[PDB]
Order: sequence, then C-alpha cells, then structure tokens
Amino acid sequence: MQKAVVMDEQAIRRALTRIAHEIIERNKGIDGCVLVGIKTRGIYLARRLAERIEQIEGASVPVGELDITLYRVPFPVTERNVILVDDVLFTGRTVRAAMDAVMDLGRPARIQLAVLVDRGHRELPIRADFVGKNVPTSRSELIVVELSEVDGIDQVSIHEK
Amino acid sequence: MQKAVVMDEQAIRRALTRIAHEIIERNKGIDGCVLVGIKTRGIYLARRLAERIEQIEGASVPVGELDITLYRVPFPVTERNVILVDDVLFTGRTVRAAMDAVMDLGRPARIQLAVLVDRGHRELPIRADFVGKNVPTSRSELIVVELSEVDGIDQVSIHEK
Amino acid sequence: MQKAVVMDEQAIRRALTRIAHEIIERNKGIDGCVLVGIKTRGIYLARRLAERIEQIEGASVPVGELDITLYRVPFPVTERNVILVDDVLFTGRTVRAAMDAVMDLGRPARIQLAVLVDRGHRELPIRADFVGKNVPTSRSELIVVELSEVDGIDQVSIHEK
Amino acid sequence: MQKAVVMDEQAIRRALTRIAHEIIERNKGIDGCVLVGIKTRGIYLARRLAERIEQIEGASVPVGELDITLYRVPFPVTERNVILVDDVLFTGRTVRAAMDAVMDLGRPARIQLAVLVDRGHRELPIRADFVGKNVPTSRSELIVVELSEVDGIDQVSIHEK
Repeated sequence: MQKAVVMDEQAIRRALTRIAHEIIERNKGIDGCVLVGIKTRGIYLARRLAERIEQIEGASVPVGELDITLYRVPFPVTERNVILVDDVLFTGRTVRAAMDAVMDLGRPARIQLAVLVDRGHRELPIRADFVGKNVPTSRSELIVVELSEVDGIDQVSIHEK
Repeated sequence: MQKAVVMDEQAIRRALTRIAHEIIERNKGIDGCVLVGIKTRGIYLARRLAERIEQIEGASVPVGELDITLYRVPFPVTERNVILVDDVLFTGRTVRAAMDAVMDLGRPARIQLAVLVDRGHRELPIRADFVGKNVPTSRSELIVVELSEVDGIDQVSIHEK
Repeated sequence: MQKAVVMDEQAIRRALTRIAHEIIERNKGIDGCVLVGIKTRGIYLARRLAERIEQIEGASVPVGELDITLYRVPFPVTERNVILVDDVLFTGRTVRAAMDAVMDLGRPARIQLAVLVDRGHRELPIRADFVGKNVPTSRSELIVVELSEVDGIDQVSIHEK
Repeated sequence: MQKAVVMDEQAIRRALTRIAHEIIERNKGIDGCVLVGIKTRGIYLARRLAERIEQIEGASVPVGELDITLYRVPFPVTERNVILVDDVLFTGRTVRAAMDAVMDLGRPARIQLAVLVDRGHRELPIRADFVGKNVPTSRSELIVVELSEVDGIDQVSIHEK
C-alpha cells in the first residue's frame, strides 16, 4: 500500500523544468546532445525534457528509445552526448545494461544520466548527473512513479507491500 | 592581470536562470520568499533573479538590499524565506554578518544563500544553497566578477598580481 | 516512541574513528587545532575525538567546552582552527549561536564543524565539515543521541510520539 | 612540466588510512569484501588498503588483480562486495570496462570503487565511493601518480606541456 507522497504534480513539473536548464547549462547548448529514454516511463520523461529544452533553446533534441528488460530504436550516438533518462535510480544495474546498449550502437563523446528520483541503495559505482529529487528509502520500501501518459497522473510515492 | 575567464556572459545567464528555477523549486513557489542582495554586485544579481522568477511564476518577489559595511533598504523578514544573494562565496565571514543583519530586522523561517561563484577557502562552516559555478582557486589568485550594470560586461575571471 | 535505531555502538565507534582520521587529514596534522564540544553531549564526542587523534598522531589536542544557551572553560581560540563538535546538526541555528559564542572569546583562524549525525532540514547556510552519518528524517521526527558517559549506552535512534 | 604537487607521501599515507576506515565503516566490517586493483598502480593501492584493513579488523581481505587493456586475478566474485581500486578516476571508461570484467567472473552482491584521486571530467555516469582526494584539473592537464613500489616515491602531481 501507499505510505506517502514525496512528489506531487507541481514538484515533478518544477523538477523536470530545472533539469532541462541544467542539461542546457552543463552542455552550453544541446548541440550534439541526444536524449535516450529507458523502460517505459523514462521515455515519456525523455520526451518531456526534449520539449522543455526545445521550448528554452529553440532547438529540438533527438529522442531515442531503449528497451532493456532483458540483458538485465536507433538514433545518433556516435560522437554525441547521449543522455540516458529514467524514472528511478536504485541499484544502478539497469544503467550498466543501458550503457552497453549505447556503445553497442556506436561511440558517443559521453554518456550522461538523468532520473526523476534517486532512492539510494546503489550496488554499482554509478550516479546520476541530473536528479529530480533524492528520496531516502529503506531497502524494502518501493518507489512508485506515476506519469500522466501512462498512469493518468503525475506523482511519486513510497509504498510497502 | 587576467589569468583566465571562468564564466562568459552566456554562462552567467544560463547559471542565473537555472538558479532561479532551483530557488522556486526548493521553496515550492515564491510565497514567503524575499531576496536580499549584498552591497554592490550581489544587489544586481538579486534583481536579475527577481526578474527571472517573476517571469517564471507570474508574481514578483520582494527585493531588499544589504550594505554590510554600513552595518558595521528595509524589507520583510519574520516568518519569511530570506535568500541572501552575493557574487562570490569566499571565507564565509561576510555571510555571518549578513545573517546577523537579517535577524536584526526580524525572525525569518529560513535564511538561504545564493552566489554566482563559490571559490572555496571557507573559514567558517557556511555553504551556499545555490551556486552559479564552483571555481577552484589558489590562495593567491583573485576572482573578478564583472556585471554589465557596473562593468559594461558579464564575465568572471581569475587574476594574479 | 522509538521508530528506529540508526547507529549502534559499533557504528558510532567506527564513525568517530574515521572522523579523527578525516580531521587530521584535512588539517595536515592537528597543529593549531582545538576541539570545542558544544551543549552537553558534544563535549563527550570532542573528548573521544581528542583521544583518538592523540593515539594516531602522538600529539595531544586542546579540548574546550562551549555553552551556547545564552546565544540561542578557558581554552585557546584566537589564531586557532576551532573545530566545533556537536551531536546533531539540524536547522543549524545551534551552529550560528556557537559561532557567535566563539567570536565572543577570540578571533579564530577558522571554524570547522564535526557532528555525529546530520538529519537535514537546514534553515541556515550551514553545513558540517565532518559527519558521522546522514540520517534522513521527517520534520516531525526526533533524533535521540545516547552516549555511554551520560545515557549508559552508545546509540542513535529516531523517535516520534 | 610538473606545475603542481597535489599529494606528498604523508598526504597519501593519511588518505589511504582514512579510506580503509571508510571502507570498513560503510560495510560494517569487511566480511565478504574483496579488493580488486586494476592496471598497475591500482594493484599496489589495493595491496596497501588490504594491509591497512588487516591492522584494523584482524583479518585479511582477498586481493585480486585485473588487466583492463583488453576491454578499453582469482578472488571470489559471486555474492561478494567487490571493491575496485584504481589510482585515478578520469573519464571513467576504465571502470565500465572493469565492471564488465567483474560480472564476467560472477554475480557480486555489489561493486564499489575506491580511487586515490578524482580529477573530474567524467564521460560516463560513474562516481567513486571512496576518494583519496578530489583534484580539480583543466582538460589539458595530466595527473601523474607515483608510488614507491614503481616510481621510487609516493606523490601525486599535475603536469602540463
């Protein structure tokens, strides 16, 4: 069941907007940049960031989709700044899988990672470059990220089964 | 003599814009917020942030100005979120004085600090909540912050003498 | 009611030992340093630190006791690196009162901050230089630090009515 | 030219000792922990950390060696806390290669990374869990790590043409 809300629609909107500005700032423009969404909600987050960047800089950013699932759609990559987008950073194992998939498709100038929430408990020396919000959790708790495009609403909560 | 430019006009713009978004985000809105610029350059930086915030939230924010030297433009304080604004965070000593002044005027809910650049070398346990850019410097180097309103251009550089 | 135990005697012991090494490391030896314990329990932590450092460096370190009650023990301050020692870093207002109290005694070369736990919720631009453990908490939760010298046991827990 | 010495023998000594306590501290001991050094100097730093951890816990930590050139030696992996050890963390591409190598030999409980120096300029979403010293650098500077076992002396410096 749901224990508590840690991000409402407004907090998610402001977080994603501030991230877009962070991406633009740390790359001095989105030139050579590419957003690649993971799983399902990461893709929707990626598309939102692309629109925000486009809205801010006037330049559009390519959005690609990556389907990990196993290994535990095409796009630029080569000599590009590949920014992975995902909803929650946990153990970090998915990112590793995602990185292999990126360099299996080319050689990027670099790979970055943007997540809506970092809930800690990393099991790999991996960190997000951009973070919507750091949400302290116990190892057993569950982070549920709901996005309007798939869940009907924007909300991040902590659950416990 | 100018040793190196660490922030050009565009970098300063993207930093101040991102900071404005960080400010609204952590405060979940502008309500109760008060920007207090510190003598000279910190004042202009507070004005620029106040404008960016207004542009973002559709509502303006109270902007006061603090002359730390004079302490040896009034504004709200009590139960307010006072965001001190300065150009460079250095030893941190100047910030303590700024805190004493703010609380001389009232009892704020919180005091925050935003600086364009944090050049390290603190001599007190004070850290900025918002930082335009962290600029490592030696103990002998000088940080020169130029703002268009006073120096004709927006630029941050490292000087040696 | 006790909601959780976040540090047992072994964790506390290992955090304190590691901090002693961090203190020596960041100051390139303990020459000119002074450990000033705050309130009540910060005094014991400072004593344990002084003892650990002594056994590591083979050189003793001055220990003072500061009561910050008035700001909310004849020890060296001026020209010294005053390392404040407290049990918990919360809003940081205790630190501001402590910095004021230290400035009424002398002119330190610099002031640092070491705490056993940082539970977040800062209301001032203050951060510890050394932290035993970051214990995320809700605003309504209480951090209880028990030390053998005063409570019969070493333990840090989270309480809430 | 050697334009700056960032770590001398004593600093390295105190940094490694501090790292050992941190490692033990975050793992609540070393039970199930394995140290794995890469390239050449990482191996030496791993042996040292291993030596330091023995004097603290009274038990040896397995030490493995990893040759990465073929990615761009025994030790248990599965269910173990594998601690990668390298001298410098730069782009982080070596670490990604090192990780693939680790999970090629098994399924560890977690993989952590310890490095003597972090010089920034990450090109992958990788971070070290234990850092001897963060040394800011320009893109054209080079980090040279000298260890007595191979270079006759312990020293970290910044070089530039």
